[PDB]
Amino acid sequence: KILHRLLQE
Amino acid sequence: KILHRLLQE
Amino acid sequence: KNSLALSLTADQMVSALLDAEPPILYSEYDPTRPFSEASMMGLLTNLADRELVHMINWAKRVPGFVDLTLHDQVHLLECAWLEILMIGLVWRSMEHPGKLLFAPNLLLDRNQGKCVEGMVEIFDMLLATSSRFRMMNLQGEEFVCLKSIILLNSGVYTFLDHIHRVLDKITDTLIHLMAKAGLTLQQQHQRLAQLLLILSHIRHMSNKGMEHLYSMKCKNVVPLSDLLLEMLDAHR
Amino acid sequence: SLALSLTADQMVSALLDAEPPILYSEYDPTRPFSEASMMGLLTNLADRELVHMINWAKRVPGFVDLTLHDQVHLLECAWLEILMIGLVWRSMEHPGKLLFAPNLLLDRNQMVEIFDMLLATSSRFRMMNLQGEEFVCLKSIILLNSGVYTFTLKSLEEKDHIHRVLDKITDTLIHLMAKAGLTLQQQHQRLAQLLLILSHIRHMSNKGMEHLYSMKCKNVVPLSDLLLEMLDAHR
Ligand SMILES: CCCCOC(=O)c1ccccc1C(=O)OCc1ccccc1
Ligand SMILES: CCCCOC(=O)c1ccccc1C(=O)OCc1ccccc1
Repeated sequence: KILHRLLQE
Repeated sequence: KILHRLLQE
Repeated sequence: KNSLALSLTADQMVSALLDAEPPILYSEYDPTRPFSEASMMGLLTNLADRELVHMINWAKRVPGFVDLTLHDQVHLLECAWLEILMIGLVWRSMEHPGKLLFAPNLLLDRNQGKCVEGMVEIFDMLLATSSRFRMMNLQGEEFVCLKSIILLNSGVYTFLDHIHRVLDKITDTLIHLMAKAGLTLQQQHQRLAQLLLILSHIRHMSNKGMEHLYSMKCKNVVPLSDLLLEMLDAHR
Repeated sequence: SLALSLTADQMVSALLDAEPPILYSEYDPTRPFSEASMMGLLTNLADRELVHMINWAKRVPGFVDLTLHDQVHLLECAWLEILMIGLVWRSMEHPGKLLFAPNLLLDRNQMVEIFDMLLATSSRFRMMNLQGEEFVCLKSIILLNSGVYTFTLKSLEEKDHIHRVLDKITDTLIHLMAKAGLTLQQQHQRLAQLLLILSHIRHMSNKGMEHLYSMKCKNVVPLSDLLLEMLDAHR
């Protein structure tokens, strides 16, 4: 998920 | 509308 | 021109709301537990149809409601009806963890929601709400205040002062009940917030349930009453 | 959790400091727009605001205390509500108009039902004279509250922390109203007035999510990959 990744960054 | 009528009853 | 509603004391408001309460209705007296889309949706739409009639006559007894024009009464009921059925359902179900008490002779768990396509999701949300109310120890007096708030609030922006003053009057009434129950000032405003936030969730469930009733209408699973169809059609 | 130890003024400061920016749209008054390409302007803008929202959420006290799974879920449920309240807040000083961007101020004539609801909400903010300190509290409440009832005993601990932070934000709202010199009765009335707004915002969001779905199906308005995934989350 894009949101998943952005939240980790 | 039926509601119209029932509100009047 | 001036509404009697605003001149009511907190105790008078509470007694007026308690006395306006509709009765708990029964479903059909069949022993079989609904495990098909058709039978379950038939029982639920039949129940909703009957409860709707009672809801209409309950609404007229909510202080300040009959002081609105008929058109405004129609709009508020059209916008709020499913939220109101749902909060009633959730309230009824509170003392039955894991179950939805549609009627005293119709208590359903999520395993029967698994049946009707696209229903278990709404079923689960309703259960979570019921559980939340139970853990907060929601009182009947608080319940009726919340229900009247839904009636007056849901379609109020889509109008869109009298309703706003009445809404303020109901807020005063909720606080009154909480003080009367012995809560501190901090507990009072915290509890008021907690209850009102749940109204957002109830709105969400109503929106989802409306979608579901629509697909149900289009799939022609079961015939719907003209009343139920018109209440649905209002949400276009 | 440092969140639970903040004072009300510290909460307000943290929230205020964390405010995302207002962005520009690619609108050009000299360029012709169809209903579809005008919608393309708005979805493009929403996409960019989303990126900023995700980073704002990390700065909301308590939010990162949650598992990544739970953070994902809250944002998936609340994103459009958050965009909308931001939009309404911005448009408050522009009767009859929505300010999507400093270079894009629209009236209802220039989806119309949703536009009207948003206008009604802005009108409501004006009626109430909503304060910026109140606005940032409301926005954080949406983030934490909208998805909290749609999530083992381990997963129940997560909900408890959210309810605790929510209570703290209420305390902050009351603090703000008390300092503004409102009576106790007026504090409770206003708190209620503000939270009921959240019901209408949830309503507009549900309505928008369905019109976003039909925009996808018609395939005429360009939608970003992030918007498509967000849309997918709502099934
Ligand atoms: C979505 C069908 C609506 C039918 O209304 C009811 O089943 C109903 C009847 C009596 C009391 C409450 C309800 C109710 O809340 O229905 C909610 C509901 C609707 C569809 C799927 C799950 C729950
Ligand atoms: C953009 C996806 C949501 C569908 O659009 C609407 O529901 C909508 C309709 C009419 C006016 C505004 C909106 C809307 O979503 O406003 C939210 C918004 C906030 C910031 C930037 C763009 C849109």
